[PDB]
Amino acid sequence: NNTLYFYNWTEYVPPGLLEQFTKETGIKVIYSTYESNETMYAKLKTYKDGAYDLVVPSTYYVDKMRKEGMIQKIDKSKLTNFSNLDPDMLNKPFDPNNDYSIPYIWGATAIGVNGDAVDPKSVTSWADLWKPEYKGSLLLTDDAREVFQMALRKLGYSGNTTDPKEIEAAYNELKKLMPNVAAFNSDNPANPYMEGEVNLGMIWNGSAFVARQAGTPIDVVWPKEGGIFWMDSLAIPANAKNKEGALKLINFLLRPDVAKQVAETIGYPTPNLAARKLLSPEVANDKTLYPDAETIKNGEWQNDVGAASSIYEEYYQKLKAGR
Amino acid sequence: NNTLYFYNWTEYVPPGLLEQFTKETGIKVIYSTYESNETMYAKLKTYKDGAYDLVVPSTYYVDKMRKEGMIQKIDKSKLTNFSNLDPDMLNKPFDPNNDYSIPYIWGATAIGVNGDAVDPKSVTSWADLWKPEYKGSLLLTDDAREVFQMALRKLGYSGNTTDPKEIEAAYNELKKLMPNVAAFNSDNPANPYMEGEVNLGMIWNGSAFVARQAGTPIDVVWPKEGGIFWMDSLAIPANAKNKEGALKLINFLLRPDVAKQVAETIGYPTPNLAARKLLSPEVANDKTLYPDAETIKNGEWQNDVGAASSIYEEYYQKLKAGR
Repeated sequence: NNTLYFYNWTEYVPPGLLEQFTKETGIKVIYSTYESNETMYAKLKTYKDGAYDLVVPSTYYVDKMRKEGMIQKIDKSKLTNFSNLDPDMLNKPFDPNNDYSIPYIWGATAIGVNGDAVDPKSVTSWADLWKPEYKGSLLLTDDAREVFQMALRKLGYSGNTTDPKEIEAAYNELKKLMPNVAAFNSDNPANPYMEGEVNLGMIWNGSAFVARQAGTPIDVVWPKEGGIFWMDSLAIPANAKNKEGALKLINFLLRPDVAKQVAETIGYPTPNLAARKLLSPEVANDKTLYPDAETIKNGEWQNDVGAASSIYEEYYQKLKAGR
Repeated sequence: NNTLYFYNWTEYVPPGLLEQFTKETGIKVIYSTYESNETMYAKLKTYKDGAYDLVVPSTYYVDKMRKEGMIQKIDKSKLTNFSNLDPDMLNKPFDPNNDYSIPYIWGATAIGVNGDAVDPKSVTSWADLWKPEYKGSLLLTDDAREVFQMALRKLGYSGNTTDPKEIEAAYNELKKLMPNVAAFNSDNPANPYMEGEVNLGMIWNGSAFVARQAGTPIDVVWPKEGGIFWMDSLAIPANAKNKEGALKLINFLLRPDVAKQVAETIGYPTPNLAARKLLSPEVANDKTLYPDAETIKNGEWQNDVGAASSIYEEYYQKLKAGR
């Protein structure tokens, strides 16, 4: 109607996007960002000046906040641009008939490397990251689940365990890694690499792309044990003050030209097909951004772990603090 | 030759600028960034994997690292575009006849408020930041000189004092403010505001521009006591391994269509007069980016403080350490 409140992660919407939206509709969206689901979640339980109308939970946080009654059903009929999303993303259990989420952006977390510092050939697995040769040199994504997933995998047990013994093992493994961990980053992963601070460590693919386009020889080596895969979906907070307005914005974002427009800039893969077709060849050919099913089947997707999410979060906090 | 190693500040080169330089000239340039002259200088006294060919120190560090033999004389004649810069930026004492520096990008630090949360009319002076009404809620820039300048300008004597007496006062006063400091930031001062971590504090004009363009309503109030004005300059390390290629980059950033192209992306005002005339109206007319002569009158450019610099630095570290 008048204003709109869009809470979203850090590097997803570039300048000019929302302005575009406002020209067409005349609805001015006040933009707010975050670096973590957990941060978004908690802020949605306690703050106004966080964001209200449109938020972006990650996929494994959708059923949790739905059964928690934090998000309302979405009127798909209002989303005339829905047919543009490819169904390989729309038969997911966390939301069977896609009623509380719309696939927004997706991507992966691999290993990142400055090729002008480290020959990427040296790095083949998550396990390498633990080598002493990396004392005080890695950047780790500040995401409890990715961090844990990476040790879990390296162990053999993996990604979305529910068995706290296995998770506990992952924890103890991480303790061994911390000495090598020089920084944590869920804002712009790539930056610590550009500022020389780090050489290798974890990184979001959409990120290494903007650094690479920026000038920093940063390769995304897919780790031998997987490649952390994830999808962020839009959602309306149960008591947004402008639902009909969120629908316009969720729909604006489903227009393939918009999607396409943003994907080329941000790197992060789009779960919209029409757009993906018109993807400039250069960006599409990119195997780090659009990995082949050869790799993604050896990769794992980040899913809901249930009441076991308490355990992950708690050990991660311990992991950061003790250190 | 084959490669170039450019060390510059965090948000100055937009993705695509150097890859464009390489297209024309064929010179591959490896990008590396930094957040401070102090870091840059530090690095410049030790790192191969720091940055060698083209570097961007501040106006105030040019005589400092000149007389250290850190940077070498630039061949003006090879910079055909030198005539585009304005004669009101190339007259300064620190470099009488621009033999060591080349005006690249300039700008300023002021007060930034999320209009949406804080009533901009409520703020008006660096002194207002000290009001305990703002506990643990201010963003301060990670620069010794700027942080101290805000203070000096508070208590009168200011900016480039070389008299340790006034500098000591500066410090004490900063302690008397530190309990209000939420965060320090010299990567992108706008970010913490976006993330809703702070609603006000000091901010660089280019950041707030890109934030407002992004979607975050961030006002920049020019402070009563003044408003820190600064200018960044390209220079060539006394012993870069590709001096001539660097001459090419300098000359490239000097071409107006390249100066304008970026100046609208990042907001920070260009010193190249040629492009300023081609400046898109909205950006040219933006009061916050090209502070009217009056604001720049009550303002103060950060100048070299000579040997007294050590004091500034040393005591800033301490203050950071204290809290």
